[PDB]
Amino acid sequence: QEIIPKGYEIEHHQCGIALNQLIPSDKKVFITSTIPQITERFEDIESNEVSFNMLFYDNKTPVNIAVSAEEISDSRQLLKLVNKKLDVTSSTSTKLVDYINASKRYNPPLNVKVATRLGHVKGYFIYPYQEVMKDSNVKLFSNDKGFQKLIDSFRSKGTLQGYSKKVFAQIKDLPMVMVMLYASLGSVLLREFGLQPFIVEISGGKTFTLNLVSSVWGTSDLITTWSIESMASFLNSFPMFKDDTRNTHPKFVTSATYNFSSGKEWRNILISTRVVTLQDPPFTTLDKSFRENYGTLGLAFIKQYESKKDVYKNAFESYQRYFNQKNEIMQRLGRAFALLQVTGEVLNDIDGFEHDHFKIIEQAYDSMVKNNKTIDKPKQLLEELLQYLDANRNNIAGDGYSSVKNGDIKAIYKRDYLCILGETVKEKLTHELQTITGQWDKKGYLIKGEKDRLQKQVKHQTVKYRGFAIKQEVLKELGFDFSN
Amino acid sequence: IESNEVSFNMLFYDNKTPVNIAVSAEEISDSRQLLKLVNKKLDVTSSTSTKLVDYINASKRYNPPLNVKVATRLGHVKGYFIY
Amino acid sequence: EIMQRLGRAFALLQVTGEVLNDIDGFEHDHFKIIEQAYDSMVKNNKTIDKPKQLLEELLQYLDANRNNIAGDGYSSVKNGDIKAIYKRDYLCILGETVKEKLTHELQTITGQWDKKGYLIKGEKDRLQKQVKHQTVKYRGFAIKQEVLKELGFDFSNSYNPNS
Amino acid sequence: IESNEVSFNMLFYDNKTPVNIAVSAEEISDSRQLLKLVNKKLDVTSSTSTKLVDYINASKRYNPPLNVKVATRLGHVKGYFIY
Repeated sequence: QEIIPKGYEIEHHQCGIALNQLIPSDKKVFITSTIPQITERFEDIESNEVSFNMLFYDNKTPVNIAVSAEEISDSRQLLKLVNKKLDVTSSTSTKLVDYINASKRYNPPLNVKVATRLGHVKGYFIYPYQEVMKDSNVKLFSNDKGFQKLIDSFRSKGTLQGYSKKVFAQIKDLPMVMVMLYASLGSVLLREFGLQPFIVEISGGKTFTLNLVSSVWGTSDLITTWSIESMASFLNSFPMFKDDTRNTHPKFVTSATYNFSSGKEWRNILISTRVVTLQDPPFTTLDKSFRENYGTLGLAFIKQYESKKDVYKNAFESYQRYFNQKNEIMQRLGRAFALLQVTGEVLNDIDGFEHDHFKIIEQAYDSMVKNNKTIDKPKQLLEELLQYLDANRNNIAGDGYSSVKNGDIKAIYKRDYLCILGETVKEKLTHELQTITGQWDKKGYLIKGEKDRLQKQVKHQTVKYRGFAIKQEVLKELGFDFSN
Repeated sequence: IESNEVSFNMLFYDNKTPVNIAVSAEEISDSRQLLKLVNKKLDVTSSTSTKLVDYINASKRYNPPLNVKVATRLGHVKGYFIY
Repeated sequence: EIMQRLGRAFALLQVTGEVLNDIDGFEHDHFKIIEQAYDSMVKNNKTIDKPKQLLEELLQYLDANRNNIAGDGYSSVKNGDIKAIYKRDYLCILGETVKEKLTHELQTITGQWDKKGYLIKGEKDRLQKQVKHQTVKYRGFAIKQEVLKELGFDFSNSYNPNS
Repeated sequence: IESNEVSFNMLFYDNKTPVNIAVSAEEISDSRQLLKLVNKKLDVTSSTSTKLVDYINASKRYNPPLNVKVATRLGHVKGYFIY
C-alpha cells in the first residue's frame, strides 16, 4: 500500500471512499471520491517532455487514463477529466491539484523512458518485438492505433530454418521478388550508409510478391493500401509496404512518393506493387508456407549485419564507388544498388539462405536498363517524335514523296537521314529543346551542321531547309523506315 | 462503451413541469458551463453557479445516479453486437 | 482479372445464400441464383474488361475514318494523317493513333491486348509490328482479323457495289 | 544582438539528472507561462506558480546570470561579422 500525504484524510463510509483535506482549528473539507494515484511518468526520448498515467477507482472499477503534465498540474485543465469519471469540480480542482502534487512527492511514480517510433531515434534502435524490448528498458508508446495494429503484426511466428526451406527455397533466384526482398531487408541500413530514402516497385504474383516479402519481418498486415508521411516517420528504419497501386487516383500516388522521398525524419525503403523497378513478372502452397512461418529471417539479417558491421560497410563503399561508374539516371541510383547488393551479400552469409546475390542483382539491373523507359528521356522523346512522323507522311517531303501541297512541312526524307525540320522539333520539345537536342548530339543521333550547329541544311527539290538530321541507323534501331 | 467517457441526465421542476435534459460532465462540474443551462430553464446565475455546482456534487454523492452503459451505433463495437 | 479481386465478396454472398437455404420456410436455389448473376456480370458489364472496351471504341472510331486508312483495297491516304494499314490478316493501327486514344495508359492496355492474344507481334519481341503496304513500311499494332470480327467490324474496302 | 531582446537558460535537477532548458523571459516572469514548463520536468503547479516566479526573481537578483550577446545568423549583422 502507498502512503497518504501529511494533511489529508481518507474516510470509508457507505457513500464510498472520501479524500478530505485536514485544516487545523481539525475541520474536514471534502476533495474527491476519486483518489488519483499517479503510477508512471513517461519521457519521450525524442521530445524529452513528460506525461503520466493516472489510476483511480470509479467504485470498484480501476480506471487508468493517460494524462499530460499540464492536465495534472493545472486546475482549469485537470477539470477537463470529469468526462473520464474523475470526481473534480471548479470548486475542488485546486485542492485536487495540490493533493496530486503531494502524492507525487511521497509516492514517486515509475520513470519509463518511451519511444514513439521504431528504428534509430537518438542513440537507441527500437525494435517492435517484445523479446528484444524487454531487454533494453525502453517502451514503445504509440497512441495512434493504426501503428499499434502494425506492431501486433510485427510479432514473429514459426521457426527460422522452416522459413529458409518452406518459404525461401521456393524463390532463391526469382530475380524480381528477390530484389523486393532485398529492399525489405536492407531498408534498415540506409542510416548506416548515409543514403537517403528510395523505392523498389513491381508493376505490369504482384500482391503475392508483396505479401511474401512481408514475411521477412512478420504478418501480411505490415502491408497497407494507398498518412504516408506519418507511417514513414514511424517505421523510420523499417521498410514500408504499400499495396493495390491500381485502386487509387494517380495524382495522389506520385505526389505521395515524392513526399516519401523527402525526409521527426526517416530513412528507409518504400516497396510497392528515385525508384528501382522490377517489371518482369515472377503459389497456393508457398502461401501456406509464409503464412505459417512469419517473420524470423528479418531479425536474423539484422544480427548478421551487427556481427561484422564495419566489414559490410567497406564492402558497400566499394559497391558504391563502382556502381557510380557504369546513362546518367542509373548512376544517380548508384548508392541504392550498392545497398541492395550489400543486402544480398549479407543474406548469403546466413545459414539456410545461401544463394547467388551477384547474379540476381545484375540480372535485375540489366532488366532495368533494358525494360525501363524513363532512364533515357532523350531517346524516348525522339521515338515519340518519329512515331508521330510515321503517321504524317502527307506532310513529309523528299525522295519518293509526293510534294506537300497544303500546310506545313515536318521533315525531309533523305536516304542517309531524316531531317526533321526545326519547327517540328520545337513543337515537340518546347523549353527542353536545347538540352534534348544536345543529348541527341552527345548520343550521336544527328548529322551536325557546318558551323557547330545541331541543325543541318538539307536540300529537296528547289528548297534548302534547316533541320535536325537523324541518321538512318537510329531510325532503324528504333523500328522505323521512312523509305519508299 | 466506445469512448469510456460519461454524460448525465438532469431532472428539475420548472413549477410543476419536469424537465429532463442531457448534460455533459463539464456542464455539471464547471460553474462557467453550468451557467449555460439557464437557456434550458435552469435557475442559475454567475453569482450562484459555484454553490449549485457544489450542491450537485453532494447530491450526487448521497443519491448516486443509475449507471447505464451506452452505444451510439449498431453492430460490433468493442465486444458487443448492438441490435 | 477484376472479378478475382471481388472473390471474397462473391464467396460471402454465396455463404449468405447457403445460410438462407437452411431457414425453415425459405428454401431456394442459391448456387444457381449466384452463378446466374456472376455470369450475367461478366457478360453484361463492360468495365470489367477495360482493354476490350477501349479496343472496341478505337475500332468504332476507325470505322468512321477510312478516308485515312490505307492498305489492301484502299485508296492511298491523300489528305492528312494515316491511322491504320489494312492487311487481310490484320488491321495495323499506327502507334500514334493508339497513343491519341490511350495517352498514359498505353503500355498497360497494349500489354493486356497482347496477354489477351489480340495482336501479331513484331520480329524483335516488340508489340508493334512493321507492316509493309505498297512500298512503304509503317509501325503499328496488328489486330488480328478474328478480333475485328468478334467485336463486330469488317475493315475490308473490297465489296462489289451492286449488293 | 539583432533584436536586443533576451532569453535565458534554466538549470534544475530532476533527481540527480541536470536539466538545462532554454526559456523566454515571459515563461520565467509570468506564472501562467511558467506553468507550461511542467511538460519539461519542472515541478510547478497553478497553486505554486506565483511563489516560484517570485523565487526566480529573487534568485536572479542575488545570483546574477552570465550575460552573453548572441547572434542567430552569420556574416554582417549590425556592427560585427559572425564566423
